[PDB]
Amino acid sequence: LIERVRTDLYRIPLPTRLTDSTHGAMMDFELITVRIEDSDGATGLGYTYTVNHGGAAVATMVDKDLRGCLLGADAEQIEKIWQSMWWRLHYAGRGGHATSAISAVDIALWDLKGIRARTPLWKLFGGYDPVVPVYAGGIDLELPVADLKTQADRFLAGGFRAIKMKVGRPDLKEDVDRVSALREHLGDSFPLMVDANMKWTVDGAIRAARALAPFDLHWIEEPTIPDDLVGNARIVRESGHTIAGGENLHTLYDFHNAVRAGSLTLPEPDVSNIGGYTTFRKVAALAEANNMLLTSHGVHDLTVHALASVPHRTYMEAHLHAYMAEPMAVTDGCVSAPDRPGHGVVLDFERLGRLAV
Amino acid sequence: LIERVRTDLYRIPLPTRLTDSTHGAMMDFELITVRIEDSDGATGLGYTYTVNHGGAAVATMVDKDLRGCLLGADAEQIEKIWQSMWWRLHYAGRGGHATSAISAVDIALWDLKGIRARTPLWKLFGGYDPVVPVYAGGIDLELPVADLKTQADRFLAGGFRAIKMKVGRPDLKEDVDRVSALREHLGDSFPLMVDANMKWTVDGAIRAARALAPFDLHWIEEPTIPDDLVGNARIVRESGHTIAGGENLHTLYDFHNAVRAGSLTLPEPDVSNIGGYTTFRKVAALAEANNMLLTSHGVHDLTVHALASVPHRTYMEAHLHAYMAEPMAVTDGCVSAPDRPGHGVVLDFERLGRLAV
Amino acid sequence: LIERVRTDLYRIPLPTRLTDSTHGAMMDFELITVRIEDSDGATGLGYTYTVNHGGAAVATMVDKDLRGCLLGADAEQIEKIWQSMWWRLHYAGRGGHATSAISAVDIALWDLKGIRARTPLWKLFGGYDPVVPVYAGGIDLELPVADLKTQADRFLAGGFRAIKMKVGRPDLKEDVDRVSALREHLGDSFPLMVDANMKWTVDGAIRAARALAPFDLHWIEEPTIPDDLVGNARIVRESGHTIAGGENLHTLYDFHNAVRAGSLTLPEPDVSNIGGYTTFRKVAALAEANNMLLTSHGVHDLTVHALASVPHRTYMEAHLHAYMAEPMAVTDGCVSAPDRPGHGVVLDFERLGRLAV
Amino acid sequence: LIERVRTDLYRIPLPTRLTDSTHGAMMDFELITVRIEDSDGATGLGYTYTVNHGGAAVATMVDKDLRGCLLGADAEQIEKIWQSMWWRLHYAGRGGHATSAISAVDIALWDLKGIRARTPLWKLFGGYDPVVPVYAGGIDLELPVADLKTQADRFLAGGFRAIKMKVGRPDLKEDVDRVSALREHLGDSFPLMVDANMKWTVDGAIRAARALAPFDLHWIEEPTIPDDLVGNARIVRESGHTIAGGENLHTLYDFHNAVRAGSLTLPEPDVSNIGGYTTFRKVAALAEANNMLLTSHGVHDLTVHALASVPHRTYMEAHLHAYMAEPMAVTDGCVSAPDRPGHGVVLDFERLGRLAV
Amino acid sequence: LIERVRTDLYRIPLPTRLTDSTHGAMMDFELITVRIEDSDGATGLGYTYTVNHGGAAVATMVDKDLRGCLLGADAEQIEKIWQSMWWRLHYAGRGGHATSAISAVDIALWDLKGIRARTPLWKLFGGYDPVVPVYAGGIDLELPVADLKTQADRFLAGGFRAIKMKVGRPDLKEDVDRVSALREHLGDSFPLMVDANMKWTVDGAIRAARALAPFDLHWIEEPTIPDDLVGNARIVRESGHTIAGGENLHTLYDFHNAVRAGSLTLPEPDVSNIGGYTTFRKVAALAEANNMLLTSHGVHDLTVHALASVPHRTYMEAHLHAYMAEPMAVTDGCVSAPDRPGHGVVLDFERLGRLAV
Ligand SMILES: [Mg+2]
Ligand SMILES: [Mg+2]
Ligand SMILES: [Mg+2]
Ligand SMILES: [Mg+2]
Ligand SMILES: [Mg+2]
Repeated sequence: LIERVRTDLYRIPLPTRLTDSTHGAMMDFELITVRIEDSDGATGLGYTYTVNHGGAAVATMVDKDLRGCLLGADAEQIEKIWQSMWWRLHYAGRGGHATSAISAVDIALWDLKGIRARTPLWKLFGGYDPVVPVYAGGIDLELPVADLKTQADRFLAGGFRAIKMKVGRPDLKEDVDRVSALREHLGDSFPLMVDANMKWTVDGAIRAARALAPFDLHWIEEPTIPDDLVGNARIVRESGHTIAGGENLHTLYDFHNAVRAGSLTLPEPDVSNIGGYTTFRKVAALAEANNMLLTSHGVHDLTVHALASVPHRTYMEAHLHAYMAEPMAVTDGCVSAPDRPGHGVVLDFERLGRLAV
Repeated sequence: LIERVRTDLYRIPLPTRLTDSTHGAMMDFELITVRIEDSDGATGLGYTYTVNHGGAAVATMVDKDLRGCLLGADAEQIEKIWQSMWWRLHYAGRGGHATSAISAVDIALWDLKGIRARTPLWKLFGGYDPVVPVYAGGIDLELPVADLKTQADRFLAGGFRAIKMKVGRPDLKEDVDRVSALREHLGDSFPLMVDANMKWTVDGAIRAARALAPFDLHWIEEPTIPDDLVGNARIVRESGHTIAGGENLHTLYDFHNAVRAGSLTLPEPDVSNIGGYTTFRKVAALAEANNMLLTSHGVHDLTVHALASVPHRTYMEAHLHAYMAEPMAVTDGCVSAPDRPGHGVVLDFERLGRLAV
Repeated sequence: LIERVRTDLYRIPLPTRLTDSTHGAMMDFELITVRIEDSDGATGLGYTYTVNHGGAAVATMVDKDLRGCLLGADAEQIEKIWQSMWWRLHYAGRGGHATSAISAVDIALWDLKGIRARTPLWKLFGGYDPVVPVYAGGIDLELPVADLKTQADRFLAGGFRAIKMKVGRPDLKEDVDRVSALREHLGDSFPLMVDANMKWTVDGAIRAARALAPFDLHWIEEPTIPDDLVGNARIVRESGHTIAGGENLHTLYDFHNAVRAGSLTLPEPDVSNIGGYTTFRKVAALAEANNMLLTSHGVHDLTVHALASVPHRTYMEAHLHAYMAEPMAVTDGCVSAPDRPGHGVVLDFERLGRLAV
Repeated sequence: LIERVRTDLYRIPLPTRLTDSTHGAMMDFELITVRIEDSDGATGLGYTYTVNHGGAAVATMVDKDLRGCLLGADAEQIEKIWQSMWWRLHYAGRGGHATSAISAVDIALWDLKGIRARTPLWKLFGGYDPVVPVYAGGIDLELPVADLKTQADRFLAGGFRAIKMKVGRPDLKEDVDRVSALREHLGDSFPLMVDANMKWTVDGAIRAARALAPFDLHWIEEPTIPDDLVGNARIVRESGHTIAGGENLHTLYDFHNAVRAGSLTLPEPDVSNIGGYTTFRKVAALAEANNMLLTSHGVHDLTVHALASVPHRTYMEAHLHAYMAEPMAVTDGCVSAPDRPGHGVVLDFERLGRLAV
Repeated sequence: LIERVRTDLYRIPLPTRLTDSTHGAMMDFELITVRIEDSDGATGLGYTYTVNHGGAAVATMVDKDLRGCLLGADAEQIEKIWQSMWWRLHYAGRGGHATSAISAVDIALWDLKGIRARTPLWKLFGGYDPVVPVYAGGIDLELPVADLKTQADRFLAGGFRAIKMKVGRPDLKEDVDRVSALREHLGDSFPLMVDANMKWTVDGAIRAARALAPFDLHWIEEPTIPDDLVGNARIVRESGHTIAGGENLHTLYDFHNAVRAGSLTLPEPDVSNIGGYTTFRKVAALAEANNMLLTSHGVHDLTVHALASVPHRTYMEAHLHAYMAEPMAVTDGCVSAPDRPGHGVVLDFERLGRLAV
């Protein structure tokens, strides 16, 4: 039984003005943490985030809407609780910010079950390989070419052996020069992927694909908006590239629609908005049945457990490490999921209070 | 230019007995009102609502996330404001409660543009016919048959010449009897429609359609969950009934998916969650293009102007009046869009004040 | 209420040299103007046109077939009037010249509603951005290469930063050279588009696309006849170009067919033949739903308000000004929708009087 | 680490000569048990079965082929071990008896992880509801009508509130009489399903569907052979019944093909041949994404844990209970998954030695 | 009538160096031989094999599960025996190793029918051309480039005029160089084919095809896993190569699925796992109907009769001879089906005796 539910909202400012083709200027993201305590004193940690806005909304959803489905409920019945939450925020929801709220709670619940069973999540899930390959995702669209190469250098220095840069400049010519620059800087066999962050039109995306073909990019992420199934399927049929998407899909059905329609070739769910580990693994299954690999977006410290428990995973995005007790370190291109009970992530809530809103 | 944005949340208490198949019992809905004031001092009224939960979150999005797109902006550029609000709440959004927040703002912006043009919105939208036909939607699933008939007479007494009743009782035999009763009670020629509120499985919905076919129901609403395009299309090919849906669809794309796949035969958008008049009208256009009629869900006071401006509308659902000054009356099965500037809705903020949270 | 409807036909003389691939040489277009007056004395201006023939017939439909739906009718119910005119000319109609007649009336009705609301139409439609980007469409197929470049400079001189040229010369080798010349002349970064005016066969259009791909054309317009849904869709899958079309589509259904089949990638409706603003806006909604941009054909003076009210517009074609009072100027590649009540177009009926037939 | 792997084969004779439309005469099924012991003394139990033949083959596969992938391996990495097993028996396998062998081992591995974590599997998986609805499946095709009704009586007496009888007699007339008899014996609202065990041709199956329509059967199982995707999809489109299948599908891909093709409406995997709990949950996810319910075939004492951890489960088949320590009892139509660590199934291996082959 | 059925298992030791992308290193294959004797004393020889594992299980199915369908049965009714063996091993079978067991029996039954008719099988099947063209399939992935060329010359030295090499090295750059080398080495006009053994992902396979296109490979075999119909069909539309597959398909239905979906362009059945000659011929018929050529995998000694009896055969794979009496020789790129009664294969059971397990 759940006896306590603490929801907290923090505004974590960023070290650099990270920027892209649509989200604009990221100067601070909103962190929402959820701590669930059972009748035995154990406390599971869960959390999600937004960029610039929507944070207070998510936190309010957990604190005012979901709480009533948690207090007094058996915390070991996660699937049961998930459905009850899905239905509580269904009216006017069924997607949107409500899924982020749910994801945070869901993550907390699994953390709790992992602690109780005295075993890491990647094992609780079944367990494949705790060593997960990674890549660094820069939010460098406005970063000058030279600064691009520099950042590239630090990523390498930091153990990363695969990099993703932003694209979607007004003039495709500028993207072609920058991508060309890093392909020469990084070298022929270096895994380099791009993310247009929904910036292109269907025709534009395909046009950009022909132009970037020479550089053998590992993949193109979110060429256009995610909602257009027909357009994305067209971009898949015509761009001769791996098409990654999923960070903006928020339900199992969105992934199901995309996969069935073939509007993406590489599923990229975000455990913190897809519905937690619960829905993430379901999406993972969908991918496996469709003979596709599986990558991820955000909170890799939490995500490492999911990918360590699936056989078809590939380069995980591992761009808050300051507030963490023992954050994972990247070695020769990979990370290792810890073996502590649960997900093993511990946040310095004392130092965080400094940033509460 | 916009100089003021006032957001208020109200807990309107709902009588017992209001129940359906999946949401459970309607305790109380939460009204999120948005009043906008521009340089010249005119104010526009817009509002949305939720059943049971999510209200505080809706209000939070407007007051905290959207206000920044309103204050200081030219209120005459509704479309511009619409797109900027869609993008401000896009991360973790792109659907969900955020579209309800957006609708509220949109609706108030149109009201303001109408107030300024000194014309009712139905005329400002184009102008078809201000006399819109209606029906009464009962939230009566757990309502004893006898009472159901009593409710029927009360609706006829109120001027309604079309009635919808809930279905989806655990055992199909119960729905058949109740439906037979009202059919028997109203006479076969009286438009009777049923709402399942997503209660049935695909097979179950098809199985229920065979069972109800004898009664010649005008339509079956939300036979199963809305997310299932394939399943809902199967229900369309096999049930021999008009299939209504759309109250739970929250983007123009959802409607595009549903229509393109033929997963429904009659689009039922809700102006207060679909994106306000702005998006509602774009959905109406899709329905016209596809040779479909157009119905609606909720806040008929605001919606009347929408359907009074499109040629293919049909029975509007018109089940909060105590708080209004000049609520439309139901006469001979129709209502009439008032000709006052804007949508013509006036709320008693004094009496509502007593219910703020 | 409508009390007057004045229909006039004018033979505006067109200079030699204006030529394309299938229509031959532009001798003179025929302007059909419709001025409507209501009870209060306000007048609304609407108009359409044809190239070479059909003018007298267009005028005849309005003056003889439609006047009966106008005189005595409430001019504020545009949508109602629209549907009744569609049906009055439905037998042997349902498309064709009759939609041009209908557009003329529709356009004047909107102008009247704008005049009455004391607001420019772009704001009355919603309001996005009054600064609409443009391009110059040359009717220059038989124009010597040299002259073609001279025409180019004249367009830059006029403020245009995007240019369309005709293609479809009997021998593909001619189109390639000419296109290479202007590409060479304008610089690769300058938006250059080509219009074939339905000249090519399906195979030929695909064959021409391979040939022109080197020049990175912004788009290819009407590669073959518009009636061929299957063929046009094949051109879309195989040509690697943005495919523009719609000037010859005369109903919302035509646009629905084309979009649903993906027989074009960029809808190009003509407000004066598609059904006026009423239908134009419904087509815009289809384009938005399908994640497509929206361009246009003809009478940019009237069209500017349409595209200035939709979020996905793109370069508007803005090639009759001598007869206008305050014609928009082209500045830095854009034009600006005037803020005068209605569409703001004023014609010199004195000077036009000299050309009546 | 796995230190021991014991494979045993038993011929469990049946209490009655159970019979059906294709498998013929079942006088004894082959039980294959697998006991995996780790470096801590814990022992996980896993098992599968065949009917009449194939037993020695499966056992041989575990003992001679899979053992080498088990001895010395970390037993906590189940996903890792599954893939290695899938690949070890891939050549000439990739389906078939190899999946049964793998399922037995897989089940053992999860049992082991459940014991180690001191928690029942239905909870380890996430946990939905330990109370799972059930139905009794008779292998009564040759059973006289009177004996049919009698058996029906014992099932009721035994707590079952849903029954499945065999169909697929040479003359559809005999099936229609028997089904008619039990529908009258059991009553109108009694859940009665049929299983043709692949006996009908596509046309025959559809013909039989029309004939059995009057009796409102809960579902028709395996109308034709499972391999025919096109034919089954046709039976689904035309029989107006829930179509259950899956017991003969042996890989995630088979289920994926069926679901995508719509050749079945209710997935029915058998945890003991699909690949264990590992693949069973993946199939479960596929079903959830496709808005389908989920049922099962065989070994319900093991299966109860899977269905207790999914939200979309329905009537579980719960037709060896003699050799079990504390077999579950059916109460008012449902069973309850035990809370002992692992799956909680304990076999009397001493008494079983009596039946070893 | 059948009076004897002798099943033997042999561990034939395989040299080091034999390696591919997914199976790893070929240690040793397991030969399962089946000798059948009828009333008149004639004996028919049939056999199958596995790589590394599954052998003992194959033998067990024949010896224990199938013998009951052979002894006492009329050996002249091959089709009858075929269907009864398919059904005896259907539970938990319907594919997998069981089809290999069935093939062994089937092959021996045909041999016996040929021995009795005193005619080679190729003539008994119809009779097309006994001179079947061939190619050499190297199991050479980890083989140094230099050695690869050396292997090439050895194949030319052996009479082969077509060569297949393995691909799927972790880094695509390695496959390109090696392929370039052999292309360079053999001359562009020499048929060179590559086998990936299911190593690539759908995107990867398409990416590899672009890379290898310069070399004009005769075909690409098993680009990804065979179970993925959708993915394999995508590889077909996008790779511009002949796509070979079928060695891992174990039923006529698998081939039907693949063909119907166009998930491969060239069917490659293996007579020893597809179901023997009986099923092999039915697969050939599907290939003829679909205007496809037909190739093969494994035991060319037995297969030669199949392809020598069909009109659309192409290069047969002809990489166990030491154990044969009169092994066909490779001359000028072809082999010739012997005209001895049956398949004409004779094994040295003395020398094989030394390898039984
Ligand atoms: Mg991204
Ligand atoms: Mg409803
Ligand atoms: Mg044109
Ligand atoms: Mg069954
Ligand atoms: Mg091969």
